[PDB]
Amino acid sequence: LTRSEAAMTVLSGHVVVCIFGDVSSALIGLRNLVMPLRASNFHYHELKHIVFVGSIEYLKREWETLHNFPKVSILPGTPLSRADLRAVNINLCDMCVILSANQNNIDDTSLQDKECILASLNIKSMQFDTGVNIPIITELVNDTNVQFLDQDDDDDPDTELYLTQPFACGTAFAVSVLDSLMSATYFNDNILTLIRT
Amino acid sequence: LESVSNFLKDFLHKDRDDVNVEIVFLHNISPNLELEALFKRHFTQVEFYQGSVLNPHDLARVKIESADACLILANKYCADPDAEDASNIMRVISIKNYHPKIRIITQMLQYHNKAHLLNIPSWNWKEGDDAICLAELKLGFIAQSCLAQGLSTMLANLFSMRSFIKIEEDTWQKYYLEGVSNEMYTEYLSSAFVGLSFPTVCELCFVKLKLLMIAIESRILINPGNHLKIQEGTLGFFIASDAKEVKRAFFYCKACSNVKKYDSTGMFHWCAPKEIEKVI
Amino acid sequence: LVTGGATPELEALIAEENALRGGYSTPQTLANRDRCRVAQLALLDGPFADLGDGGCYGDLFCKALLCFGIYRLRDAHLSTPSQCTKRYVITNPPYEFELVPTDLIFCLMQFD
Ligand SMILES: [Ca+2]
Ligand SMILES: [Ca+2]
Ligand SMILES: [Mg+2]
Repeated sequence: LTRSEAAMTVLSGHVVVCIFGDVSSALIGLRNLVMPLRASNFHYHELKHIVFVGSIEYLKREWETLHNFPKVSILPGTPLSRADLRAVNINLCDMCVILSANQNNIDDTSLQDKECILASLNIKSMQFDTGVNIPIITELVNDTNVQFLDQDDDDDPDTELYLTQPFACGTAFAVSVLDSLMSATYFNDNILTLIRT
Repeated sequence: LESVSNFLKDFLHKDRDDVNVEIVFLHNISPNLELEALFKRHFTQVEFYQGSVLNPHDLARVKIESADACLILANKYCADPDAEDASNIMRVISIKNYHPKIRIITQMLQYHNKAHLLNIPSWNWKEGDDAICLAELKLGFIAQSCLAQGLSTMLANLFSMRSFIKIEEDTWQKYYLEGVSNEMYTEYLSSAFVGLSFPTVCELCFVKLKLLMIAIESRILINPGNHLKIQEGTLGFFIASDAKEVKRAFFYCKACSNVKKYDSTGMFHWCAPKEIEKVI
Repeated sequence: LVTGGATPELEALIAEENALRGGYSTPQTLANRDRCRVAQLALLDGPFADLGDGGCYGDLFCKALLCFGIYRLRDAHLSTPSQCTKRYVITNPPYEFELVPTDLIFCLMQFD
């Protein structure tokens, strides 16, 4: 889609996926986000539209894995660009997903989450004929940056991830919570098949 | 050492007024013996604490919730401007996350990174959050020197704090140093100047208060002319030898159509997306 | 003074779009062209030239509506000739300042 088509197309109750990446960045495996949203136990009318906002080289590297799915769109552009977010009706989405491919190929230990924090802040700052109520989920790779997603809360570096407000509300996620699955799957021998199902 | 000693020379200058402001440095590396000695020379007005701007405990140790402003200095000579700007972007989101209402002043190297900066929800340039973009101001100084040569020199001299150096030999330097003694200062004006015409106001304080009057201002209007000048709580920008001199601007005693030619605001000329193969 | 258009509206547009979209010259748009520009004027030829040899910085702000400095040749303060064309900047000279006919002056010029 060009900005024009996105702006005149009425998208409502849909999913916006914001991708940071480039030709060098690792594959995220975006089909693992798309497949659950395409399960045959949704009827074709209640099936949520999906739009990717991001670098075109990154999306055309994932495309071979997800070109079989119905109702998917690509807006080639920057997920920090207000004009691109305005064009995809970000105020009418059922979810905005913010995530980065360039998460661990940098050994700076402070740069990875940067653009995701700024994208989360930009959408909540945004105004419509009022953006603070938009449903956002942010992937974080550094555990400690979570307390940077909300401003109306008590931040403390010794508070565990599960107990912090952005996680308790379901607006932040990190792979560090999945470490308990080693132990859970050891004692409950079928439980990985349940969670996968 | 060079950044702190340059900063303290401009900040603690005697051409300013009674600056009681205490300066608190927050840096993750221990100071070397030279920089510890520079802090010993400023024992009553400078304090240093080791810590990280990215840690809310260290921001609490430095009392950011009661600081008048936070100043973020950039490495101008870094190997990669994008990594430096991305690091200074991190600092501002950390400081604003700990306290939304603190005034931040920051250097930025590249202009496209300054656009990312103002997408932070509590960054508010209407209440003094200042991004000093070096690429914008540099290329702008150069650009204004294409209309009038040497303008980039006097603009740079108006923000540097400097006393009047005296030299007796008839040289280009004696007349240059007199000019270098000036800086630009802000002050409020209202008593006996409310409702007067902008030129008259300039004439009075140039002729009898002996200070080079308001270059601008109500809003930020440079040299307005005979119209659009009636405001009671307006501010002026003056050129003067020091901050003690400009103060006499207060308590004035009266004793002695069919095609797109511009952008959507009309601020810049526009034509069309011309093409590279046509301008080559 | 330097960027030529640092106003709240322009800042809002480039923060939204990162680009300039061209627009039509509606009379409120066209009124935004009225802003001062920096310029240098020659003092050896023009309506100021009788001050130019008259030798004193009598500011004349009552005409065309603002001078703020001199661009003086590095070898103008001495009686011997020289081939040097380099000029140094004097910012805010005194009202009584001794000027010479081979001076340029920095000024802000109205739109017309
Ligand atoms: Ca927080
Ligand atoms: Ca001075
Ligand atoms: Mg102290």
